[PDB]
Parts: sequence; structure tokens; C-alpha cells
Amino acid sequence: SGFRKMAFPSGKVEGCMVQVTCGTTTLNGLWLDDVVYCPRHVICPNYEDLLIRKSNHNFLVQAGNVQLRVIGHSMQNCVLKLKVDTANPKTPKYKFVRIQPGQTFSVLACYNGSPSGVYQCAMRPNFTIKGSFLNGSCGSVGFNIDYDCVSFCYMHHMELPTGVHAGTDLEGNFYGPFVDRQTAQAAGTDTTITVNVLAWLYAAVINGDRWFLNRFTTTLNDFNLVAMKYNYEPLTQDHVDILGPLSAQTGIAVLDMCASLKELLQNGMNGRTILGSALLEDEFTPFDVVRQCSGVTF
Amino acid sequence: SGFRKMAFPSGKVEGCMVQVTCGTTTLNGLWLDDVVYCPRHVICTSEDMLNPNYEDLLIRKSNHNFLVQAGNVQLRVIGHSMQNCVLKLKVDTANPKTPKYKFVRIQPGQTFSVLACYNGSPSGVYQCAMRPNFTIKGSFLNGSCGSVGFNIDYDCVSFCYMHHMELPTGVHAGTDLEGNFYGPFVDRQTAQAAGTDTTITVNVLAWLYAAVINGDRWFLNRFTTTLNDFNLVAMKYNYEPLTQDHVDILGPLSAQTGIAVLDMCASLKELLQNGMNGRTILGSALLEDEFTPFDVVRQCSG
Ligand SMILES: O=C(Nc1cncc2ccc(F)cc12)[C@@H]1CCOc2cc(F)c(Cl)cc21
Ligand SMILES: O=C(Nc1cncc2ccc(F)cc12)[C@@H]1CCOc2cc(F)c(Cl)cc21
Ligand SMILES: [Cl-]
Repeated sequence: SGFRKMAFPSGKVEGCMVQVTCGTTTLNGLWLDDVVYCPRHVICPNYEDLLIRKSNHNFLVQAGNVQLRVIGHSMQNCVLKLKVDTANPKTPKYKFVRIQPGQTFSVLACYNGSPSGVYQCAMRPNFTIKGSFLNGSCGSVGFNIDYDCVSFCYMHHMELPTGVHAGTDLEGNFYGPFVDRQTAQAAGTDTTITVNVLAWLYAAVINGDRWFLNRFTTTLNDFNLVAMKYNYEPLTQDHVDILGPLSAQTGIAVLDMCASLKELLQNGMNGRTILGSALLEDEFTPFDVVRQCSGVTF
Repeated sequence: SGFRKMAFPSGKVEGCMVQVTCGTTTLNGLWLDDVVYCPRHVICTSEDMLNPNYEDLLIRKSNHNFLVQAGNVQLRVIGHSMQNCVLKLKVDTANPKTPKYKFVRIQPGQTFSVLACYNGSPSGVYQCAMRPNFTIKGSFLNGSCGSVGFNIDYDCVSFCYMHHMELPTGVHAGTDLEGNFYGPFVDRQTAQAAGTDTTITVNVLAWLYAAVINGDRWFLNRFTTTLNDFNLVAMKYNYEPLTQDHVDILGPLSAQTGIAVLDMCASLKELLQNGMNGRTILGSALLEDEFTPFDVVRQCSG
């Protein structure tokens, strides 16, 4: 029993964190095989022109108390790839994956190439992440683990004025309409990840919380009309299919749970809580719920 | 900016998780140097659990009865001893991944990271707090016994908890790494219930200071309170008494934000009285009590 916001074990990623120093800027880099990946803003804009002025010895890479030697450098979108002479002996089995809004991942927050904390979060529908980052956290990475494979999905680049965070996949493509430059940028109006709220309602049922259940069911169209009103993301047939296992396990059809969600949106919780929360939690995917309520290991 | 429930990076602890089997029971063990630590109830059957005599059950066991598996490598047990409710299995190989570590016993209200494991394999990491009733509100399934709670301040792992059991209310009970239970619990299937839980007041105040540091001031008021009047009020909401030690501990946060500890106590009194009125504090509609004053300073400053 119990339901916690749980991150993946960060060990496979910790063995990849290095410090990258260029001029006065110091941030984090991800050392996989003989390449160190980091935000291209470490050289700070015309990034091609700024980069052409740099030599390999301008980039100081530090892996623990060992200085790595940079033997090449290239840019791929908003990520700088520093070729080093030494392949990381701790390189795990990995992939670079681009995630969709609503998908969750673990963030290993780092400062000076040293991991300080791990937390779970979701890529918001507005492509920002509600992270916890201070100055020096750029280059920190987001990831998932699938069996023994680390899927790198995020690299931290910046903080928006509202305190939310923006970054790229490991190929340097930003999530959202953001750019890596000092200019006026604002996150769009955010919405609630509906499939994730439903998955969390199933987790609550699995944990013995049933007060919000009702005898009612709804149509996918009627629920989406209600979801559009309360700034909730539309629920697709794919989402309904994805919630199938949880629906079969609890005996509560997705549209049966949707009618619970609809009543919760129009009436509130009425002093009650669900899994110790007075708000509807949307940062657990259906897969996160099954993984935690079944104990999958890595 | 931002405030998250943040766990310590679990890597130093992952390299210590092993699987311990004794008969039909399989749980997790913590491999540090040449010793594997695990709950002593690994020697029991589900039948023995009502009134086990661990000394009697342990004397009947030999080293080869304990199967220890570190990854795909079977470790050889060369000795065994019991220390309170923990079984210490001496093995023939020192863990090459042994970090710098300490065994620390924590007090209620203290937080720590939990590396949940099944079959000696880590499955997740989350942040926890020792509740005032000495239970932890964890997320644990069958086979999670032996999973550990820890803090990683500096490069040293302070082991503070080993999971032993789930109470009927779904909350969890365990021991420090010396095998001493937190709370009035015993490693027996007898009727045991957690005492009425209360809110960790000093932690809620620390979290209100984290909100101020992050630009949330809506809950502040022009009032102050005596420490005694605050405690008379807070007790009525099932909040732990706030001691002079707690007031002193909140000093740095008070100095940083310019809000006296007793002024923040008056905002808390008002929040208890009024609720949030549709508002949130740091993305939460409830008063969060699983961030210590030390956690707030670490996350907001470094
Ligand atoms: O975003 C940045 N810094 C920080 C990131 N995450 C949390 C931070 C929290 C506080 C803080 F002061 C800096 C934090 C840097 C430095 C400020 O300006 C820019 C502008 C940019 F276009 C880019 Cl791509 C990066 C930055
Ligand atoms: O607590 C136990 N198991 C589990 C622990 N943590 C979450 C669990 C969640 C579910 C579950 F079925 C077992 C879980 C075991 C087996 C049941 O009985 C006892 C009795 C005891 F005296 C002791 Cl010390 C341990 C246990
Ligand atoms: Cl303590």
C-alpha cells in the first residue's frame, strides 16, 4: 500500500554527469561513450559564429576529480556535443527519445557536474516542466528506464519568468515554442493532463479510496465537453484503451471513472482528499500507476 | 525557482542492494563492506510470525541456509549474527561499490529518501518523513522488506531506515540500521496499530518559508502570536507542539525572509482557521509537512 511520486533509480544517470566550464559559464554535461552533451548556451546570439571562435581547450570538462580532454566539438540544434578522448566506462544501455506532453520522467538535478536530487515530473501540455532548478542546473537531464535501458528525454536549458522550466530533447530540439536566448518568452496557458488524472483516480481505488465513485457513466463526447470547460486536455480513444488494464483490475470502466471526474470538477472534493491530496494529481501516467501498484524493478 | 519533493540521487544505495533468501522467504539486504543487513523476519515462516523466538529460530540456521544474490552473483555467507531486529550476514566478499556511509537514528519529522526494492533490484525512489507516530507513509508491496531509507549530505550515505512491515492502515514500520524499531512496534503479526498521527508543525512552517522565498505571500498577515497561544491553537488541529528548538531551527529562514518565526506562526494559525479559499501554496491545496527546515534551505540555496 501507499502511493508516492516516485522517480526511477538515478544511478545509471549519475555515472554520466560531468561539469562543463566555458569562459565564466559553468553547467552540467551528459557523458555517454566519447561525447559530452550540454546546452549550447555554455559558449555564451549567433551560435555558429560564437562556436567557430572556440577551440577544444576552451571547454573544460570535469568528471569527478578527473579532467577530460576535449578532442572535438559540434552543434546539433540547441545542444553542444563535445568529443572527448575517453569513453565513459559507466555508459549505460541508452536511447535518446523525444517525449509527448503528459508523459512523465525523472529529473536528476545537478550543480557543478554533481547530482544533488532526483524528482519526478511531467512534460506539461504547454511544454514546460514544473521543475526545481537554481542557477547552475542547466544540463541536468530527464529520463525514464525501460528494463535496463535509460531513455534520455530532456536536458534543462532555462527558467521562464513564471518559475517554470524549458529544455530540449537530447538531439537539442526544444520542447515548446521556446528559444535559447535572453528575450521575452512566456509559457502558454496550461491544461490538466486528463488521462493522468484518471490513472491517479484508479491508483486511489487500488489503494482503498472509493468515496468519489458513483453509479454513473458518460459518453466520450460529453466528458470532452466537460473537460474543455475546466481546462482539461481532451481524452482520446487511445487514452481510453491505455486505461483498459486499470479499468479491468478495478472493475471501473474509463467512462465510469470519467463520470467520477466530471462530478469532481463541478462539485470539488468537499473537504475530502484522494491519496492525501486536495487537488486532482496529473503527473502519474497509466504506466506509472501500473508500475508502482505492481512493483517493476531496474 | 520551483519547489519539488526531491529525493537524494539513489546510485550510492543501488550499488548496495542484494536479494536475501532463507527457505521460502525472499527480501532485500543492504551490502556494505563484507556484511549484508536485512530484517531478521527473513528466518520466519508466515506461521512463525505470531510469536517468533528469533534466537531459537536463528540457532537452527547455518550459513548455507542464507542465499545472498548480488546481481547475477551468489555471495557466500561465512557468518551470521542478530543485532536487535536486524540480521547481519557476514559474506566472503566486500562490496566494491560500498560508499562512504554512517548509520544514523532519526527523530520524528525528519525526512529521508526511500529506495524501494524487490528481489534485490531497485524499482523506485521517493521522499519520505518519519511521522510523529513513528510510522512512514511509504509505497511498498510484498517483498519490499529490507528496502532502505537514507540521506546523502556531502558524499556520505546516512542510512536511517530499513523497511520491515506494513501496519493494517497501509502505513509502514521499520528500524534504524542497528535493528531498533522506530515506534512501539514489534516484528510480530500481533495486533498493532499506529497511534493517532499529527502534522509536523516545524516542517509546515519551513514549507511556508519556502513559499515566501518563491514569491508566494498571500497567506501572511499583520499578526504575531506567543509560542504558547500558537500551541494551544495548533493542538486543536492535530498539529505537533512547536518547541523553542523548532523556533531556533527556523531562525535562518526567518532572517532570510524578514518574517519573524512567531509571525509565520500567526499565518499558520490563520490558514488553519480559514483554509486556502481556492488558493494553493507552492502548487498544493494542503499544508505540506514533509520538508524540514534543512530541506528548504538545501533546495532554495544549495
Ligand atoms: O535560465 C537560465 N538559468 C537557470 C535555469 N534554471 C533555473 C534557474 C533558476 C534561477 C536562476 F537565476 C537561473 C536559472 C540561464 C541564465 C539566465 O538566462 C538564461 C537565458 C537563456 F536564454 C538560457 Cl537558454 C539560459 C539562461
Ligand atoms: O509486512 C510484511 N509485508 C509487507 C511490507 N510492506 C508492504 C507490504 C504490502 C503488502 C503486503 F501484502 C505485504 C507487505 C510482512 C508479511 C506480512 O506480515 C508481516 C508481519 C510482520 F511481523 C513483519 Cl515484521 C513483516 C510482515
Ligand atoms: Cl533527526
